[PDB]
Amino acid sequence: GVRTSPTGEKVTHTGQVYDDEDYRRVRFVGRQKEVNENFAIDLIAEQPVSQVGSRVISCDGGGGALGHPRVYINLDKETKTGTCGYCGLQFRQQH
Amino acid sequence: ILPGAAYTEKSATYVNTEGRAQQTKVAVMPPGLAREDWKIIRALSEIAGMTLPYDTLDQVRNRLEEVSPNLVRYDDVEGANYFQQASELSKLVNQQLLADPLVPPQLTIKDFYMTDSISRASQTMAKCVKAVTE
Amino acid sequence: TQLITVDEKLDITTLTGVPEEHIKTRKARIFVPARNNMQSGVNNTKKWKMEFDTRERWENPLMGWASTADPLSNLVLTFSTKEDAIAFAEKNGWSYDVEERKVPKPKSKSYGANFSWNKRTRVSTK
Amino acid sequence: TSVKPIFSRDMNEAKRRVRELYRAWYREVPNTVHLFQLDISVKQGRDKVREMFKKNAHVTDPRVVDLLVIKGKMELEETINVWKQRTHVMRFFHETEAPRPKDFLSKFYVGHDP
Amino acid sequence: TRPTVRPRNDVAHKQLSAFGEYVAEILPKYVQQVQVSCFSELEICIHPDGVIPVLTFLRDHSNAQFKSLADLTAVDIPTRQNRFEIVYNLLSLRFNSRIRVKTYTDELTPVESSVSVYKAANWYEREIWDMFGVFFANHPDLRRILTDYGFEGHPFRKDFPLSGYVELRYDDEVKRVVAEPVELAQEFRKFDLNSPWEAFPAYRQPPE
Amino acid sequence: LHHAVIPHGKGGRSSVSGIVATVFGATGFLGRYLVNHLGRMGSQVIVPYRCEPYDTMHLRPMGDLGQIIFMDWNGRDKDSIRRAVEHSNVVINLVGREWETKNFDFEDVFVKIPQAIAQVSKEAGVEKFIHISHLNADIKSSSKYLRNKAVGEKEVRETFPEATIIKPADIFGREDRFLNYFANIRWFGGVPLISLGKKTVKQPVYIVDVTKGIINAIKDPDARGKTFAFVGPNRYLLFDLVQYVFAVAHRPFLPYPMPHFAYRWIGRLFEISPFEPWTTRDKVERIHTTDRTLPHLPGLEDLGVQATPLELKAIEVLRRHRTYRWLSSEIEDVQPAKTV
Amino acid sequence: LGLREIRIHLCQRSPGSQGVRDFIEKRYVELKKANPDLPILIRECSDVQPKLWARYAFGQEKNVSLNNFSADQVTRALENVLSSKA
Ligand SMILES: NC(=O)C1=CN([C@@H]2O[C@H](COP(=O)(O)OP(=O)(O)OC[C@H]3O[C@@H](n4cnc5c(N)ncnc54)[C@H](OP(=O)(O)O)[C@@H]3O)[C@@H](O)[C@H]2O)C=CC1
Ligand SMILES: [Zn+2]
Repeated sequence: GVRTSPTGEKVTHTGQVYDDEDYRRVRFVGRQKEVNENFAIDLIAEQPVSQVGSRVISCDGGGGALGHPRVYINLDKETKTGTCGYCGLQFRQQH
Repeated sequence: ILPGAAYTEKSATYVNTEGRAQQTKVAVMPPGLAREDWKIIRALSEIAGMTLPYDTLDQVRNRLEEVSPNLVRYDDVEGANYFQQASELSKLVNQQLLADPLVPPQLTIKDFYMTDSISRASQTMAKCVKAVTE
Repeated sequence: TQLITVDEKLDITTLTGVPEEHIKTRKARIFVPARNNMQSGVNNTKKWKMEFDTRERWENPLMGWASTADPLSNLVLTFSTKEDAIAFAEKNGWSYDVEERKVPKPKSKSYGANFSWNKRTRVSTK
Repeated sequence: TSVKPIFSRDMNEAKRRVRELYRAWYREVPNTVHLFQLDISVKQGRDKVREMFKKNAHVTDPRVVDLLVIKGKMELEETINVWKQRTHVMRFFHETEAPRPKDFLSKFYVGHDP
Repeated sequence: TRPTVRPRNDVAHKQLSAFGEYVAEILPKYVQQVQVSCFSELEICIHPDGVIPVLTFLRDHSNAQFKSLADLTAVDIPTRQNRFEIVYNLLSLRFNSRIRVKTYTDELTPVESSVSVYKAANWYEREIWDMFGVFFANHPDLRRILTDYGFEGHPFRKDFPLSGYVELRYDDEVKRVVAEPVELAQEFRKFDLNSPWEAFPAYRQPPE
Repeated sequence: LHHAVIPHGKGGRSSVSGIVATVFGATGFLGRYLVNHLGRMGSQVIVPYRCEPYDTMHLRPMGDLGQIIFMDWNGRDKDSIRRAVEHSNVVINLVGREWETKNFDFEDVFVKIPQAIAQVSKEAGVEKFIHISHLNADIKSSSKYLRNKAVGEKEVRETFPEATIIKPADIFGREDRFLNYFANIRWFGGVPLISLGKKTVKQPVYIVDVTKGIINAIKDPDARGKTFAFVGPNRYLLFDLVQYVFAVAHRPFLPYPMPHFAYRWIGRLFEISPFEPWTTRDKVERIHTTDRTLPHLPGLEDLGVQATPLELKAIEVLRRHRTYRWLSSEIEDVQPAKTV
Repeated sequence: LGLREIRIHLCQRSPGSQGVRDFIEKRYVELKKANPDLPILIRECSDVQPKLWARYAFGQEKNVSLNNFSADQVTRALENVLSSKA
């Protein structure tokens, strides 16, 4: 979801772009501002809310010892999904 | 506008309500071109042809000790005596009390957060005031 | 004899090679390092520290790093007594100031006073 | 306060060694200007040796000026023999630094330095 | 206490205690303390006027024979009044052991050079003039050995900071590598890693 | 005023100085020392380079990380000029050729390109433009160099009214074309001179003083629209100047007068080259043009710059051109020249 | 042109401030009743030498030491400060 600032320059996923009068655009004159166009928030908004049949769900990022340490998430609020702290996955109790 | 330093941006003697003199220490330097306050006033006296007899902060605190000698002795409350003479001086000016009741300017938690020139420019204090309204 | 009698001030400000720019224009601070309130331990309030006044830290225009020009910026020295720290500051000609030790006072902790008969210091919960 | 001396008992032998060291530098400076083929004259080098000796001219402790004679003789020992180079000799002559403003108003203008 | 604890050698502990008793009663003029560390290494703590009388004993006496000066070390400790602590490390091949002769000085008091005892110190204490500022009188060629030629100050002193007071750069005005006041690209980020819980109860010092 | 262009630091190499200077022609004589004296303050300097990139490599040790931005440009193209000056808060013009080539005459170097850079600097929001003319650049002068340079100066003054136009007389340095020129006529013969070289008066100025003047003109806002004139503190005749150069270089000096009409015929003998030519009649007409004195114009003393005389730095220039038999003769082992 | 402010510094416990202390409880009130527009700033510290400061017009100041003085000496010095106006 990369967008272009009104100075003609691409915006990072942090929110970094140089303004109109800032001289430090001159380091990109004739070269390119290398940014990543696969934003983390955009690629995790696509992931579905996992319906699980337990009150307390265990997340480890997948892979066992290849992901984040395994944390336990409470799922009592039906208003709010239970978002994992590390991986951005989120769960919901199905009843 | 002559932009000065904040309170975390200058070594600075402040005194509480009980007379205990304290000094701040420089956490970060002031942003942009803003200077320490008495540096601004000393340079303004150098421009205006009325050059003050100090350069650095030690000479400022020698001057400040000349004015009142508690402001450079930190973490030491100097107890003030002589209440009865101020009481005798107070009896001369017979002033009328008003019929208006004593109302403090800070009644509830909403009036607590935004008072001075730092707390009005804070978004955290804005969230606190907005959060204690409802 | 083989021993000389020197009654002068102990002055090695010309032998340490430190320039004048950072001998007379620095305010050394001798202080018991105050306890971090996140934790309860007092092992970092046992030995005195000499720090220096923080100088200018600016944005490196290429990378946003905190560039500096203070050579004595990252110097904190550990002393055991206040007399040795004051003698070290006066031996190097460093203009100093000393903040005294702020010990925690002895409290009067009683356990039955949480469950008193006629006092305001009862607990409403536990 | 009864300590061990290094070379001098009091300031008489200390001033003697300072004086002989400056004699050595005044004898040496034309050889330094010659073999390092510096663009300075002998007069400017001797002015710099005068400035380096008057920079430390406030010491009253005999051991401190004994060690200053020792460090000056080490500088002399590395100047007579070609162990220093043109850069090591010219580092005394601060040619490349911007001149540091001394008065208060310019120090107020250019930064936060007291 | 078996798998992950280093096994204790009481034999070298007892023998270094006995040899420390031996040296402390042979030399009561300069030997000030004698301590056997918990991993069986002896430290003979002497007086700075005893560099020549003690080390000539250990080099020559038929019960010591500390033939090789292995390492010579100053340890700058700023919280003392004799802030420098010259550490001699001696290796004895015949008795197959090591001893540690520690002594003290401040800046201005010289230490008598031990090149008349161990010629190996010809450079080592030379390094202590270059790094710390401990002057050694009656040394053959005493000068700097490691730092730059026009270098002012002594590096391993703890009042001397990590980065110095001069940096170098080539300057094409004067065609010369010149020394300028240091301006770092990034400030050295100091980390306050001292955890304020008391780590070792066997090393607690008594209070005021 | 933007926050990144506020000055910081002690004014060293890794300081921030708040100068964003596009130095056109920074690969030559004045540009080398100007990027040297800007990079020791911490200026985001744009170097537009025409030549081989390798010939600009010695501008890389002159600054911190990323303070020097090298970029291509062409003299007959306002696109790259606008591309280079649109982020600079000061533009400095150091474009010059002491001889004419096939692709560019004196006019395209001194009239077309400086007016092009000044017009594009006007229409891009630049605070300060600085042009470097010559002290003898006049419309009624004998050399096409000085005439084109005065025409281009008048154009820059009428197209950018706040341009600081600076007049150096005859700069000498280690890479000059003034003292090295005067020491490279032991090859051709006996350094021939027009009318014995006694009717022309010069005062050369040292490049560190001119560079300090240019940077103190950048810093001071009292330089908007002015016209400085950088001159040396001591005036010289040409004959004893050349004799002083050959006495510092310790060379056999036997001068002889070559006449006014036959020395341009030797001037055409060297400009038949597709290389950098050794000399030409334009260099002859510029050496034999005396330095005018302009009292109504400011100089180095009106920028807080103390001028360094010739007898301190001619040894620094001329230690290269000596043989081994007097390779290390001292500075005081030569007679000073006769000022007028 | 005239006096602007008086500053009187003294200790609490030192005997050198003692007569200065004997100036204040006995005679300061009718002093302040005599000088309504003139601020007379009493400043007590713990260890200072007793002093008497007088700021005049255009920033000039005068400085009188008060070490071990009694009440009449302090009183005469203060009325000289009042009557000087220099
Ligand atoms: N003796 C002197 O040096 C004096 C000089 N001046 C003036 O100072 C200025 C600079 O002089 P100086 O440094 O000595 O000269 P240089 O020859 O050393 O440098 C001039 C620069 O201009 C560039 N340049 C010239 N013509 C063109 C062109 N057609 N297209 C693109 N770039 C071009 C060159 O680029 P490239 O590297 O690609 O060739 C070079 O970098 C000139 O205006 C000169 O008149 C004034 C007084 C004395
Ligand atoms: Zn997870």
